[PDB]
Amino acid sequence: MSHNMKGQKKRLAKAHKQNTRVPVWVIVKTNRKVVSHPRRRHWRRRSLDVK
Amino acid sequence: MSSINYPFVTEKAMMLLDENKLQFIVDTRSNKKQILEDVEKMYGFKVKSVRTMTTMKGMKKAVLAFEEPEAAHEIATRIGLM
Amino acid sequence: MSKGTSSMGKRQKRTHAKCRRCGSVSFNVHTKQCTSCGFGKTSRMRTYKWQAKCKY
Amino acid sequence: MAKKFTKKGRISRSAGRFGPRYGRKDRKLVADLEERMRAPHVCTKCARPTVERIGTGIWKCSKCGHTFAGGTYIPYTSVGQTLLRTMKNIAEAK
Amino acid sequence: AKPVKGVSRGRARALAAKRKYGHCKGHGSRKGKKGARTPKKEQWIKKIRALRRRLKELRADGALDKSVYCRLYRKAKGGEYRSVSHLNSHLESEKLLKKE
Amino acid sequence: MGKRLISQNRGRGTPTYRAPSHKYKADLRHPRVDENSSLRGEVVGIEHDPARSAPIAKVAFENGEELFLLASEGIAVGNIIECGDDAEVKPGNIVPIGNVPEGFFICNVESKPNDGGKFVRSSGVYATVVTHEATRTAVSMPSGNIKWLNPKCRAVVGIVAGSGRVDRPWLKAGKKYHKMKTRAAKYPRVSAVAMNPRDHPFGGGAWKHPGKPTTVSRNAPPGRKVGLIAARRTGMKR
RNA sequence: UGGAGGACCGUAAACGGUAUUGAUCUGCAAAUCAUUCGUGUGACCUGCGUCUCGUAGUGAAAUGCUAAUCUAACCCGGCA
RNA sequence: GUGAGACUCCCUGCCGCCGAAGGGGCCAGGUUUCCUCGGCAAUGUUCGUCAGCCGAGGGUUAGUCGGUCCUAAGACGUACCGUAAUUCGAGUACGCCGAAAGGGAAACAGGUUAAUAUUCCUGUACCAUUUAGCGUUUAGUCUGACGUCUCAGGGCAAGCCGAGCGGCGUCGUCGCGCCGUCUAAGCAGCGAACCCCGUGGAGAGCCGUAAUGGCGAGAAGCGGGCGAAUCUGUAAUGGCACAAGUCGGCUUCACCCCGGGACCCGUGAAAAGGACAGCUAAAUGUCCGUACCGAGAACUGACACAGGUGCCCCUAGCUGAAAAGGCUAAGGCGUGUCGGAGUAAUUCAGUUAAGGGAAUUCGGCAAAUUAGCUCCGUAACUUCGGGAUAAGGAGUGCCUGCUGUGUAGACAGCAGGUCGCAGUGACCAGGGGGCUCUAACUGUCUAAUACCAACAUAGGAGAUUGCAAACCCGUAAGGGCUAG
Ligand SMILES: [Mg+2]
Ligand SMILES: [Mg+2]
Ligand SMILES: [Mg+2]
Ligand SMILES: [Mg+2]
Ligand SMILES: [Mg+2]
Ligand SMILES: [Mg+2]
Ligand SMILES: [Mg+2]
Ligand SMILES: [Mg+2]
Ligand SMILES: [Mg+2]
Ligand SMILES: [Mg+2]
Ligand SMILES: [Mg+2]
Ligand SMILES: [Zn+2]
Ligand SMILES: [Zn+2]
Repeated sequence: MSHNMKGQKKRLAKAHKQNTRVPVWVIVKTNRKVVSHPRRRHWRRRSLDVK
Repeated sequence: MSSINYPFVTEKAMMLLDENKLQFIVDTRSNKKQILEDVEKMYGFKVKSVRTMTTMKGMKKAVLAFEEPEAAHEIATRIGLM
Repeated sequence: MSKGTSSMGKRQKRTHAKCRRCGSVSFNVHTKQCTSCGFGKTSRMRTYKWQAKCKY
Repeated sequence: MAKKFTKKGRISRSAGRFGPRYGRKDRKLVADLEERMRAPHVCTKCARPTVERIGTGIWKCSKCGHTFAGGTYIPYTSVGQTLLRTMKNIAEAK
Repeated sequence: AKPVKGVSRGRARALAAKRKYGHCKGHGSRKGKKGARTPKKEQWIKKIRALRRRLKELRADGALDKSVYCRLYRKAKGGEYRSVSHLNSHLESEKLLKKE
Repeated sequence: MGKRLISQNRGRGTPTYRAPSHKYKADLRHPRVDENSSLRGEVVGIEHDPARSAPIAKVAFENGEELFLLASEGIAVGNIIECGDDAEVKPGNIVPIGNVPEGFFICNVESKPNDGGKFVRSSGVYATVVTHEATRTAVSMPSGNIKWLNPKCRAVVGIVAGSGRVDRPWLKAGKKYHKMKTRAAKYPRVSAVAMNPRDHPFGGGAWKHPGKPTTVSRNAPPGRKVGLIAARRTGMKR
């Protein structure tokens, strides 16, 4: 239970919602030419550069 | 720069409509006093306390406990939550 | 006890925090200066001629 | 009235807490210092053997509470005695 | 919720009753140093408290005046007596009570 | 650049060589008194000063200025301390040395008038007033030098309290370690012959020896003036 | 009776790292594991905080340590 | 059972691992890993329908817990001054920061969800500030607020025993074994030591403690005041299958209160806050954290890493000195995430080995021996402290019946009987001694080939310096040593 201030938790919130796949309709609209982005990650890897 | 975004509706948020409470998504920059005053200005119902929390989605959820009975149901009917 | 993987589990703390002025994790927590932009040391931004090469 | 001062055991004195360490000379010096310091000292005020050490150079009469600064281990040093008796002679003679 | 299968203690209680009687406690079962099984300062504490209480009761009921009570108190301090019974036997041998 | 000596590290002022100034009770000095002025005070308690390992007296004066004082030997609680030229020559009193009779013992002597006391402050040391002259006065210091001081230089009569502190042998490296915790000094100290040649002038070699004379000149630069600095002579008294 | 000690024995508490020159040596591990060992009321061990640094710091002194780097670190630049 | 597909996922039973850590609580850190649903192309040392994975959705509620406030070591800012100059530099003056383990105003019990709970709900409370009514300062003190070692007295969680009561287990014979028999803060009351006050009159000495001690500079004794933990009463209706729900005793740490003593060439923090003039009413009490892991899979070491961070703080029954080791609860698990098979050599780690007993080898390297406790007894040498557990020996189980000390727990001891190859029956647990070299000793050391005789040490000696000093840092301002 690391004790974050408000800005640290806000940054972790943005990092959490960045870590989601591309929507299906974006892949359908782009002719499958946009299938990923660099912000995919897993929590048990390289730690966040957030705090 | 309104403090209120919209009422928050989940299975747990609708669990408090019988308790006279109503949970809202508000501006994260706001405080309890601003949420209380803006809700009382927006609907006229008197608020007894504010139970605020900030979620991991980047938002703030506020639970307003009203004083008059059935104010939560009246506000839900006026908004169409129910 | 070793200097390799044995003592690298003591890395449970920080020496650089995310600086305000540039959003880079370079703000030293002991000298109160960002080592990338120099916030907390100067009003101007630190930039040196050795950060790139001689232009000739 | 005192410890069993055994047939061999009155050499170490209080410095038997150091065991066989630190050599006979330093043990002898510390034992003599402890014997000199722990002895009763007549208070100057109440004249009763009640002065005892409280710190490094601080002494206190247990009866009358007369706390004074003296030597680190002995209450009254001979140089202070010399100064007091010199001033006593100077006051008496004039 | 299934029952807790706690550690039974009937054999332990039987062994405890036998130990209370004085058995199952010989030198083949004593494994700790004499001084850990019973500390010496506690033995002195209980012995001297019993002796001082007996002397206090004797001085209270008038059977032991102050002149001999003071000496007996210092004797109990010095370890002349082994127990309350030893103190009583020495009292009845040298006749330190005010028999009348 | 062979590595700087321990003296150069100390002069730079690093935390290893800095005094733990927060541990000490108070700076010792005589109370500030205007010229042709005096103040009385009484001892409210004998405390322990970690800076000197000797007692210091907490003195409450007549203007209510609670001031820590260096404790002469024999000073007690409830004693009256007096200051000024009109103060009687008595143990524990602060007076000019020009009024002290020759042959008396003084301590916490001032180098200049209204100085606060510089010389004669260790536990048990004292000075002797030797001679009186119109512009001067001679005091025999604990070293042995006949220092010449102003007649108005104040001093407290008596020898400094805590005499005999060095009589006890240390007897153990832990005891000296615990004394050196509250000191500024570095403990323990490595001998220079055991150092490598980069660290000390005397270090290095296949066997422990200086290789050069240990008596160094007075005109040596910093980082070279080690060993026997500018010695008049060496060795035990033949 | 008393409860002193850089006291003693002692743990897979903690710290250290003797010997097996065992295991392993494209390993669990860029030095760890097993058994065997040293200290374990103090010059003790340790959390967190803070300070001392490159010809400088720190070092109970091995040229040891100063981020897997030390008889002068690392990053960039002089440098093609 | 589910599933198209099962050693591998789910339930039941059986058999097991940890059980002073592999369980419980949380710091730093992680950052959604938490919870529900649906999948198995990749991740998982196999497969997998499972999952810390993939996809979707949901989850963190505070006046009372923390931060916040205070100051510590020590930073940072402005001004002055210095510097060719600064974003650079010591000091001074004024500020401001600096602890989620220091100080600190106050909340507890039960319920509720899939995941939140001293936060939400029920009950019963308490603290602060401001406003108003009723009057006052005692205002300078006390507390906050202090090290190490040792110990007395009191209380209490946990633990244990006996009677009754209610369920479960066992039931070849017996009548035992296990679980439960509950009750918070708040409010009201008593108050042990210490201290103080009024009397008192103690020496061919008396009163005390575990111990030190106390006393005409006034002891014992008698009164009074100040004064703890806990306990009692209420909270009394909450939960318990609304099943009992009532009682006695022992012990009590490592937890709390209180007091004594010893040690220091160690003297063991400061400030905010709090008490002494408050009582009643009303309103207000913003902001941040709160999920989950906290580690043989959620941190760090490239990893689901045998390391490290954390063994940081707690941990029940028996044996036993014990938190050692062994066996079991609770709790967590069969994931220190490949299985079948029983057929060679060889290999890692173990068990046993006749007769000999170091003949092996550089060398008793490795392995073996001994081992707990009580009692007898214990040499050279020595700094008189030791060597010392020296060495060398005896006893030890179980059952029957007792004794002594203690208030008691418990401890110590005795008589007789009896079994075995063996009674510290397992676990646990020194082999011993002699003569030299070297260093006095405890300590420190090449993290990752050197734990040494090297380094340090106390002890001894020498040198500089009287303080605007000696020695040293800086270009300077000015500094370390030096609150000397
Ligand atoms: Mg909140
Ligand atoms: Mg250029
Ligand atoms: Mg040189
Ligand atoms: Mg040991
Ligand atoms: Mg390195
Ligand atoms: Mg280059
Ligand atoms: Mg087990
Ligand atoms: Mg697979
Ligand atoms: Mg602060
Ligand atoms: Mg040695
Ligand atoms: Mg040496
Ligand atoms: Zn920056
Ligand atoms: Zn006196």
